[PDB]
Amino acid sequence: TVRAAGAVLWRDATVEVAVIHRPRYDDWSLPKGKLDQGETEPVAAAREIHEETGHTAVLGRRLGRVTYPIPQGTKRVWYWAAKSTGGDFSPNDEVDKLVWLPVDAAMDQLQYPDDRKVLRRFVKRPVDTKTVLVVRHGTAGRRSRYKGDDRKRPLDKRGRAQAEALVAQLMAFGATTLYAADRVRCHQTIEPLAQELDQLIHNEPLLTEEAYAADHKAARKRLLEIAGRPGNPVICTQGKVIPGLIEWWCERAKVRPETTGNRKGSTWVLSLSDGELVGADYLSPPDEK
Amino acid sequence: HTVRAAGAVLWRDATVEVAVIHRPRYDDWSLPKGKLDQGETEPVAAAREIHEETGHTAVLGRRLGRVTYPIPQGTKRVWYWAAKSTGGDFSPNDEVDKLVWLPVDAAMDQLQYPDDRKVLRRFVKRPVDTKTVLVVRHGTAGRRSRYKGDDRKRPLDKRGRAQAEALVAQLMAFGATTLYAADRVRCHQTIEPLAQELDQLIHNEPLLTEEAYAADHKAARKRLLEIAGRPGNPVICTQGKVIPGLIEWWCERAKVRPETTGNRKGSTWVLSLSDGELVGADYLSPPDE
Ligand SMILES: Nc1ncnc2c1ncn2[C@@H]1O[C@H](COP(=O)(O)OP(=O)(O)OP(=O)(O)O)[C@@H](O)[C@H]1O
Ligand SMILES: Nc1ncnc2c1ncn2[C@@H]1O[C@H](COP(=O)(O)OP(=O)(O)OP(=O)(O)O)[C@@H](O)[C@H]1O
Ligand SMILES: [Cl-]
Ligand SMILES: [Cl-]
Ligand SMILES: [Cl-]
Ligand SMILES: [Cl-]
Ligand SMILES: [Cl-]
Ligand SMILES: [Cl-]
Ligand SMILES: [Cl-]
Ligand SMILES: [F-]
Ligand SMILES: [F-]
Ligand SMILES: [F-]
Ligand SMILES: [F-]
Ligand SMILES: [F-]
Ligand SMILES: [F-]
Ligand SMILES: [Mg+2]
Ligand SMILES: [Mg+2]
Ligand SMILES: [Mg+2]
Ligand SMILES: [Mg+2]
Ligand SMILES: [Mg+2]
Ligand SMILES: [Mg+2]
Ligand SMILES: [Mg+2]
Ligand SMILES: [Mg+2]
Repeated sequence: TVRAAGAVLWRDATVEVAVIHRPRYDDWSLPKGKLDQGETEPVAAAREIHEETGHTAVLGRRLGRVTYPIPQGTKRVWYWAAKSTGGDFSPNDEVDKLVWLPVDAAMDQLQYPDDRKVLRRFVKRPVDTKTVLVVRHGTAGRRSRYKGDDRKRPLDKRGRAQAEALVAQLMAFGATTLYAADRVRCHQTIEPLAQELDQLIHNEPLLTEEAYAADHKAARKRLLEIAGRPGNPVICTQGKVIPGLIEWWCERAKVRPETTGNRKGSTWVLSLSDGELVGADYLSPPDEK
Repeated sequence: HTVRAAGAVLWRDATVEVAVIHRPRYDDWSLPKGKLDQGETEPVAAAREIHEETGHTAVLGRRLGRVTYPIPQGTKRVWYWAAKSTGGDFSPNDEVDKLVWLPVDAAMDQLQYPDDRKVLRRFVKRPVDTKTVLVVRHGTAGRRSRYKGDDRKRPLDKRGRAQAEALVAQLMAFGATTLYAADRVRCHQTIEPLAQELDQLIHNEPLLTEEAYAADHKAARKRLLEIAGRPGNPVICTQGKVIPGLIEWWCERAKVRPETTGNRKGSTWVLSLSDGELVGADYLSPPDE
């Protein structure tokens, strides 16, 4: 019942991680806290890291889910690896001490078994990763009811709201460059993000459902091309293209999706290290759980 | 006596090429296969033998039936799978000195044994680039009338715990990626050893309990289809009065004939799908039967 998110916030020492002390429970733990209304887990994680540690951070690989019982029902915390991009700590509302420890010492500092389990996930794969964000376009009504060229079918009111809600989510992962398939609804999905970054959306005719249907290899090739460029790209496409591209890349690399889906407005976070896939994390559409 | 063995048509994208192995002990060209070790199931032996004989890691898909042939000791019985290579390189080993990759036509020429040719004929009959849905009946769990608590909480017994452990290698041979269990403790516990191995959560599925299925079998079918449509190879652990019904419905819709059948606790149905359509339904006995 109670949804939360947090992080292993790290910095280059080789790495040190942040362990926080809170007076209420006199505990040592990883920074995390509750989703506010309208936030998704990554949005909440980045926010809570800032509030509890004073550091700005960019989320990378997901580090699984923790659940435990509380007074208000059940607590569920999703965790991310999060690289500090700077900031400074000062005792605040929730937290009065913060220590940066190398992993072995941090393991001994962390008193909850689940936090230790999260830290063990953290060290099991590279954490200095780049991120490709594959997004299914937002809701766009029904083909049946669109009088016009279906390629031009726009987002509906709900999908416009999904597009706005996606900016904070995608920014949590340090999105830098934007790409969309050659359909109105894919471009509109990331046009709020484009404004926020003052970036142009590159058009990708090779990544439409039609194009992929006739040459899937050209599309795979384009994806790796895009992935190879500097930065963390966002690629917004249609439903029939995503599953094929995600399964292809996952089995290549023996990466397993803990969660999975393909809903309108959903995001796959693909984490790469030295060009090799090290995570594939499926995020629900920003207005579903 | 009868010697139990298992193997595969190991293949990769060229459009497929298949692996044909040479063995100095008989100067033969054949498909990778070997004997079941103590307490091993057929699929676990096939995946192991593939790796030992070819150097490749692989994921098993559709079952290709069985062959029997005379040997000095009596009778050799070999079950076969289609298996997609997921990487590795061949190097000469204790059993195999050479490996060649060939298109199917040329493989049929290279394979000197009629029964290997029978198997390769079965392989080309249906698609092999398939997604796999693994439907598992929970392991043994005592009985309802001797359990004091709410029956939803009744746990696996000792034998059921052993079945759960033995399923890990069973389900990994088929490249399980994503985990689901009906809303009963005993279903979760059947896949908890796999969940520990993969370090992943188990999705809870209230629509897939016996009581939900009885009240709304359509919602159960729909939910199965939803799960089967997402990226990855899902494992779904459910109950004895749900499985037959789901498997019969799907086989009857797709006109798929299962070679074997059953519904025992700890058993697995391997459902192979090509473009969303069912192309195989392979019943695997519980790993301890
Ligand atoms: N990772 C954990 N595993 C097990 N128990 C925990 C964990 N973190 C906190 N607790 C315990 O659970 C209770 C609630 O603490 P928790 O930090 O979840 O709630 P909170 O104060 O509302 O903070 P937040 O806003 O950061 O979610 C306390 O008894 C605490 O010791
Ligand atoms: N597919 C087959 N059809 C007919 N005869 C075969 C076949 N494969 C092997 N043989 C022959 O059967 C005998 C036993 O060979 P086989 O490969 O079954 O057993 P093995 O040497 O124990 O190897 P494995 O451990 O791979 O089963 C040999 O004479 C061999 O030439
Ligand atoms: Cl649509
Ligand atoms: Cl077009
Ligand atoms: Cl299209
Ligand atoms: Cl959707
Ligand atoms: Cl039972
Ligand atoms: Cl049984
Ligand atoms: Cl079907
Ligand atoms: F918090
Ligand atoms: F919080
Ligand atoms: F908080
Ligand atoms: F062998
Ligand atoms: F063998
Ligand atoms: F062997
Ligand atoms: Mg907080
Ligand atoms: Mg809080
Ligand atoms: Mg907190
Ligand atoms: Mg908070
Ligand atoms: Mg052998
Ligand atoms: Mg062998
Ligand atoms: Mg052999
Ligand atoms: Mg052997």
